[PDB]
Parts: sequence; C-alpha cells; structure tokens
Amino acid sequence: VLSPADKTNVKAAWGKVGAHAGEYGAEALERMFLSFPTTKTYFPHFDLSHGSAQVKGHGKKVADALTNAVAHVDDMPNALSALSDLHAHKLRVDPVNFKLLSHCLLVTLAAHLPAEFTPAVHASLDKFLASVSTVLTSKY
Amino acid sequence: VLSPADKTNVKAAWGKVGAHAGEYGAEALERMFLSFPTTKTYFPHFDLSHGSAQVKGHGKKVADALTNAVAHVDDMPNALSALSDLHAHKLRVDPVNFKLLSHCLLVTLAAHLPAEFTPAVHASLDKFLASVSTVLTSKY
Amino acid sequence: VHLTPEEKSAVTALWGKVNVDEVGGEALGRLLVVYPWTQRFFESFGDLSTPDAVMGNPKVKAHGKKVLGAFSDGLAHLDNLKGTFATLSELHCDKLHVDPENFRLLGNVLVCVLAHHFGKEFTPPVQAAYQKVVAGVANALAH
Amino acid sequence: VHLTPEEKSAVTALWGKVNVDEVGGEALGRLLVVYPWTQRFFESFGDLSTPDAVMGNPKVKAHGKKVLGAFSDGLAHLDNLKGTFATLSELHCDKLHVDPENFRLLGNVLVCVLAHHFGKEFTPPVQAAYQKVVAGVANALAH
Ligand code: HEM
Ligand code: HEM
Ligand code: HEM
Ligand code: HEM
Repeated sequence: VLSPADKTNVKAAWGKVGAHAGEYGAEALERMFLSFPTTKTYFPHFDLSHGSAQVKGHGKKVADALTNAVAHVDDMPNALSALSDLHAHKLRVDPVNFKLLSHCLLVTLAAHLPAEFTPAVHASLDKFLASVSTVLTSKY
Repeated sequence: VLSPADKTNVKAAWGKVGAHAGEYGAEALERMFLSFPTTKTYFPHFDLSHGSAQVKGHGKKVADALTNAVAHVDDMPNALSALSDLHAHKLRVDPVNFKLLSHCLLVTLAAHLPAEFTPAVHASLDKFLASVSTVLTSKY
Repeated sequence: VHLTPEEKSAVTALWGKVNVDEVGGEALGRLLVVYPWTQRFFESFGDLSTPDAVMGNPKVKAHGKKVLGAFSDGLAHLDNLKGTFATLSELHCDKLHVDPENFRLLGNVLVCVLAHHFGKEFTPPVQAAYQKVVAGVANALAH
Repeated sequence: VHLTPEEKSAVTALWGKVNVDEVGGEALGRLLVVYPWTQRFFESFGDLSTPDAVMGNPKVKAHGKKVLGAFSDGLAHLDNLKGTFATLSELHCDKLHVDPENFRLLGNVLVCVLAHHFGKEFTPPVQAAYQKVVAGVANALAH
C-alpha cells in the first residue's frame, strides 16, 4: 500500500517529531476525548483531565507504538500483533473510533509541524494511520 | 485476514452458487441500482433496465471476477490488479460504493441460498467482500 | 423515507408475514457474529463467544424481539420517525454511547435476514423500500 | 451544533483571522490529494494528477473560496443550518450525486488546514467547537 515515497514522508515526519512523541500523543488523546466524547467510554478508569497523568502516559505509549509502527512500516501485522489482539478481542473497539484518533493525530501534527505538513505528507500520514488502523482491527 | 474456515465457507458458498453467477451478479447490480440510485451515475452509458442486457453481462463479468477472487483467495492483490487499477485510477469509484454492492451481494445470496447462508457463512462472506473491496480500493 | 404507496404495500405486505421471534434475535445475533465489536455493548448477556452460543442466547432473542418491536413502531409511524425514536435515540446516544454507524449495520443485517426468510419474495423494489425504511430508522436514531 | 458562548467566542474569534483564499483552496486541494476519488467530481478543472498541479490549479482556489463562502454562511447561521444549506444539499445530493461521507471528509480536511494555519492557537476546545460546526455543516448538507 505505502509507496517508498510515502514511507519517506512518514519516516521523515516522525523523524521531525522525534522526542516530542509523548506530548503529541497526549495532545491527540486530549483532542479525541474533548472533541469526540464517546471515546471517553473506552477509558472508564482514567482521569480524563485537560493535562492529566494517565492521559499523558497513555499518549506516550500510543506514540511509542506508532514509532515502532514507523520503524516496522512494512512489518505492521507482526510488530502490532499484541495490540491488534488487545483492541479487537479484549477491548472490542469500534473501528470507526480508529478513524477519529487518526484524524486527531493529523490535527496534532498540523498543530506542531507547520512546515513539514505538505499535502504529500498529509496524504502519506493518512495512508499510514489508515494502515495502522487496518492492522489494529485486523483480528475482526 | 481470512481464516481457512472462512475460506472454507467462501469456497463452499460460491461452490453452491456455481453456474448461477451471472444471474446472481446481475441480480446484485439490479439491487444496487434500484436501492442505491447514486451508483447509477457510475454507469452513464448503460441501459439500467429491470432485466437489461448490459446489466446482465456486467453482472456476469463482476461475478466472474469474484469467482477468480475465490480461486485466488490468498492471491487477491495480484489476481485483481487490472481491476484495482481500473476502479481506482480510471473510474475513481468512491470506496463506500464498494460497501453498498457488497451488501447487495449478501442480499442476493440470502435470497438464493437459504440453507447455506449460516451466520458463519454470512461473516465469512462479509470478510470476503470487504477484502475484495479492500483490494479494489488499494490503489488509493 | 417517503415511500410510494406501492412501496408501502410491499413494506406492509411483506412485514405482515414476518415472524417476530426468529427475525429479531436472528438479526441481532448476526450483528454479534458478523460485527463482533458490537459485542462490547452486550457484555451482560452471558456467552457471546461462539456463534452458536450467540444464536442460542435467550437474551439475544428476547432483545431482538424488542428491536423488531421498535421497527414495527417505526413502520406504523413512517412520517414521524424523528418523533417516535426520540426516547431510543436518547437511550442509544446518551446512555449507551453507540456510534451511529452501528445502527446502519443492524439495518443492513435486518435486510439480509429478510432476504433469508423470503427469497424470491424479496424483490429489488421491496429491498429498495426496506433500505429507505432502514435508513429512516438509522437517521431517526441519529440525534 | 449548540455551541456554548465560549465556544462561539472561539469559533468567531479564530474565524476572524482566517484568510479566505489560502484556507479554501488549500482545503479543497487537500481533498483532491488525500482522497483522490473526489477528483472524479472535478473532471472539468484541468490537471488534477500531480499534487502540485492540484495545489496550483486556479479553479481549485476559486472553488475553495466558494466553499469557505458556504462555511462563512454556516457560521453566521449556526441555528438555521438546515435552512441555510438547502440549496446546496439539493445541488450536492440531486445534481452532483455526492455520497454524504465525502462532506465529512472535507470537514475534517478543513480542520487540519485550520491547525496548519494556527498551531498552538488551535486548542482542543477550539477544535471541539469546529468539529461541532463541521458535523453541523455535513449533516445540513445531508438531505
Ligand atoms: C492508531 C491508533 C492506536 C494505537 C497505536 C494504540 C496503541 C495502544 C497502546 C500502545 C496501548 C497500551 C498497550 C499496553 O498496555 O502495553 C493501547 C491500549 C488501549 N487503547 Fe489504544 N491505540 C490506538 C487507538 C485506540 C483508540 C482509537 C481507542 C479508543 C477509542 C483506544 C483505546 C485503548 C484502550 C482502552 C486501551 C487500554 C489501556 C488502558 O486503558 O489501560 N486505542 N493502545
Ligand atoms: C465489489 C466487487 C466488484 C467487482 C469484482 C467488479 C468487477 C468489475 C469488472 C470485472 C469489470 C469489467 C472490467 C474488465 O472486464 O476488465 C468492472 C467494470 C466496472 N465497474 Fe466494477 N466491480 C466491483 C464493484 C464495482 C462498484 C461497487 C462499482 C460502482 C459503484 C463498479 C463500477 C464499475 C464500472 C463503472 C465499470 C466500467 C463498466 C464499463 O466499462 O462498461 N464496480 N468491474
Ligand atoms: C438500528 C436500529 C435499532 C433499534 C430499532 C434498536 C432498538 C432498541 C430498543 C427498543 C431498545 C430498548 C430495550 C428495552 O427498553 O428493553 C434497545 C436497547 C439497546 N440497544 Fe438497540 N436498537 C437498534 C440498534 C442498536 C445497535 C446497532 C446496537 C449495538 C451495536 C444496540 C445496542 C443496544 C443495547 C446495548 C441496548 C440495551 C440492552 C438492554 O437494555 O438490556 N442497538 N435497542
Ligand atoms: C461541507 C462540505 C461542502 C460545502 C460547504 C460545499 C459547498 C459548495 C459550494 C458553495 C458550491 C458552489 C455552489 C454554486 O456555485 O452555486 C459547491 C459546489 C460543488 N461541490 Fe461542494 N461543498 C462541500 C463538499 C463537497 C465535496 C466533499 C465535494 C466532492 C467530493 C463537493 C463537490 C462539489 C462540486 C463538484 C461542485 C460543483 C463545481 C462547479 O459548479 O463548478 N463538494 N459546493
């Protein structure tokens, strides 16, 4: 699916993210929780505060999973096997929620990489997040 | 994606279809045209009559493509390469239309195989038609 | 919606032959088999792991009988669906937090069940009328 | 929709700093790059093959300027969106035959463009208000 030019734009974009991955993933979860409130029902045990601790740690863990998905961009069904067994069997997340977070991730990158977010990078990152969302629902 | 039990139900279901593939694909296109009328805009050169000739021949050609997708159930991106270059580049079909036809295909099978259409066969054929719809949009 | 009176005759004429108990629980059970994430909403119904224990779960059959109760109320009120399903859109969108895409899925599953119980009696105009009904019920629960 | 008056102050306060020409054609051009099947609706606009000839096509710029004309009319009429977009829902759903999912896509693309032009000025409550606006405009064009 992903062309090597798209993998160039994805690896370049997360390369420009770098060490701010926990802040961007925490930002994206705050955007999903505050704009799309039904996803708050998947987290009945967190404190979903505007700058909380479990939202920031879970944002760091989501973005570490996305970084390992970037480094395994052609090995996604095997590098995301425990997560796809987590989100599909144990948590049973509706797949359209994986669209919503994907959108918020793009908004986060568009709010924090205003030079690197060209429409080729937007299209490549949208293919990437739709591919990660495809792997995370692939046990359905 | 497709388990060997799902491939058992898909190959068993199209095995029970057999020679009625042109009638079932023509039936499914008549269901998509009559129930979901915006898909009629993809066919501005056909006679979209209730039992026409180009609808029946195109139904036979769609169902021959589906039968070759059944016989190549683990070789779908290479056995459906010309069609995925057709529907994505040349025709530029909205992917949600590939959902609609998939639904009508199930309705057609449910209207014509009332014994073989168990919920495992319904789930397996839904995974199959979502996989064929995934291949036919994979050049996006 | 706006069904033509021939399509009202096909909706009413076909719906008068619909068994309540089989079509309701069969439709909901085919949600829980075909679309398994919907099983997170029915965590109190006991076993929903294997498809035969989905299609033999008594709570799925009784709850599906409630669902065709609501579709029957939707067919007696084809003009005032927004008025009819207001309590149920409040219940599904405020208490249960169901993403409205799922309602569309159940509607399509119901149409498959209708084909599975009527065959050649379920023509493309009857299906077109039931897709108008199904989209009316789904959009009516979308509030 | 039903924006709180603080969210009306964030929608209005942020929208008062939106350049029309860049945000409109940039949003429509990012539809035609990210979601290429939408390019079947703009077959008269000349070259839409390469992304740089999508983002440099003058008809995409002027037409996107019309699209933000429609979003501006949507922000001056937040209560009567069903009344405002009736001609445009007739034009998109009767003449052009656009599947309403696409409208949602453009709305999300517009929100990305807003983030791309405001950064830290585009907070999660401002985005939540603009997702309410975007879903209001998309549901208003869905008729
Ligand atoms: C591209 C999208 C996503 C990625 C990469 C991702 C990644 C992860 C990771 C790394 C974990 C923690 C696993 C561990 O404990 O080691 C997790 C758990 C979880 N995810 Fe996701 N996730 C994604 C999308 C979503 C979405 C869209 C939702 C809900 C609407 C969601 C809900 C959850 C929940 C509830 C947990 C359980 C962890 C807890 O609550 O303690 N995830 N995911
Ligand atoms: C879901 C599985 C589908 C399959 C297997 C399929 C298969 C085919 C085949 C075999 C052809 C003839 C091309 C050839 O023989 O090389 C074709 C053409 C075409 N298909 Fe599909 N198709 C599918 C879905 C759709 C959908 C959902 C639409 C539109 C809403 C669509 C629209 C068209 C059009 C417009 C043509 C061109 C007709 C012509 O050239 O006369 N197809 N497709
Ligand atoms: C699209 C048409 C639908 C109709 C007409 C419908 C109908 C109903 C009705 C009438 C009730 C009330 C039951 C009662 O008061 O005892 C109900 C409750 C419920 N519905 Fe639906 N429903 C629909 C879609 C869905 C879908 C798609 C899901 C899940 C994916 C769902 C999940 C539930 C749940 C979890 C309950 C509560 C169960 C309980 O109270 O024991 N509904 N529904
Ligand atoms: C919230 C979403 C949208 C809004 C507010 C909007 C607004 C408009 C406006 C103002 C016009 C011009 C009407 C006129 O000049 O009389 C228009 C026309 C048009 N729209 Fe949209 N639009 C939206 C979404 C879309 C989408 C998503 C597509 C395609 C995938 C699309 C395709 C078109 C086309 C092809 C035209 C006609 C072009 C022409 O007349 O030259 N629109 N829309």
